[PDB]
Amino acid sequence: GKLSLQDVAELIRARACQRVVVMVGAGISTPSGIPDFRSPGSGLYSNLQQYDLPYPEAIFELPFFFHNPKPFFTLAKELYPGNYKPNVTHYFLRLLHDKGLLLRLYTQNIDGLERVSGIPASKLVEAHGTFASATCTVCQRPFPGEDIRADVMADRVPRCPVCTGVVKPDIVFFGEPLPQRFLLHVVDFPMADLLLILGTSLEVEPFASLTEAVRSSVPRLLINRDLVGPLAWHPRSRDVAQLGDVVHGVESLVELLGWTEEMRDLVQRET
Amino acid sequence: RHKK
Ligand SMILES: NC(=O)c1ccc[n+]([C@@H]2O[C@H](COP(=O)([O-])OP(=O)(O)OC[C@H]3O[C@@H](n4cnc5c(N)ncnc54)[C@H](O)[C@@H]3O)[C@@H](O)[C@H]2O)c1
Ligand SMILES: CCCCc1oc2ccccc2c1C(=O)c1cc(I)c(OCCN(CC)CC)c(I)c1
Ligand SMILES: *Nc1ccc2c(C)cc(=O)oc2c1
Ligand SMILES: [Mg+2]
Ligand SMILES: [Zn+2]
Repeated sequence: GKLSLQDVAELIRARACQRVVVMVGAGISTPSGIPDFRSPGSGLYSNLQQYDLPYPEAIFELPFFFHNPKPFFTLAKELYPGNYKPNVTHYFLRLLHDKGLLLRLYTQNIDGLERVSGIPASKLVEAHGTFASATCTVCQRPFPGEDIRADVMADRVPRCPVCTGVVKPDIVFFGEPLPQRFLLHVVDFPMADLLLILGTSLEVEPFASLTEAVRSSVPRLLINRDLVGPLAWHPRSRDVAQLGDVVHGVESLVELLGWTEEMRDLVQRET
Repeated sequence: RHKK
């Protein structure tokens, strides 16, 4: 493509692109060590095989939860903020925000580590939910995650203190309508002057289509193993694909921008 | 519209 990786660095450096919307998947969490529940071999698939789970989709299936929610609360426990660090790929993003460049961070993830990298609540669109806030699956009463963290860590299934319903974190489950925060896509995507897709496979809709809601003057960037999604069916005149490992692409990109030392110090500060 |  006429546009390289440096070009995308230089535009940012010169401060041409100042409101970068970023679309992140599970590609950035791999090197934090987030074990894939599905993967017949990961750290969490072995513990959930003793548990009642026919297919991996079952955990975020609402019906199946009501029969047996403990594999969700065994997952959640394994994910509850404290287990895992963020890596370079988050601290890069946080540095966008620190440098007044991040418009919005749309994320598929549920591991909480964007916020851990010190991004505010407002800059995020946790598309498949969060392990921050809860909501009772009968009376709908909202609770702080702390309330219902005490129960998960102890091997108790949380239940609403008023109505006794099983209190469920605000993870989105297969079928559930996406958080009202998602509605921001309407404003952010046509209001973006840089698209940055960090480690996501782009299979599922809607999340993919939003790649096209940007404006055709706008460059779309993709750091990922391979060229997937609506870049791989409808590329455009300003697309670039850092095709390879996500981390090293983030390490090259950082360098071509000239945020080595500030990346070097940030990460030293935060950890 | 936008469900998971
Ligand atoms: N971190 C998390 O919280 C987490 C982890 C797994 C799944 N999920 C959930 O399940 C769904 C998964 O969708 P998704 O598209 O975000 O993830 P996905 O697993 O469907 O796709 C991730 C993509 O990133 C790439 N990738 C992974 N590790 C990489 C590495 N080291 N270098 C380069 N590329 C790498 C993969 O090749 C893949 O294309 C979402 O709904 C999400 O909420 C969340
Ligand atoms: C290739 C992955 C093995 C599991 C698998 O292969 C299929 C081939 C055709 C149809 C379905 C599957 C299938 C599943 O059972 C399957 C895979 C996915 I990806 C899938 O979508 C949900 C994927 N993911 C959230 C993005 C759940 C972890 C669903 I529902 C079922
Ligand atoms: N978000 C979402 C929820 C449920 C799905 C099913 C059951 C199948 C599918 O192919 O995609 C889905 C997506
Ligand atoms: Mg309670
Ligand atoms: Zn209740």
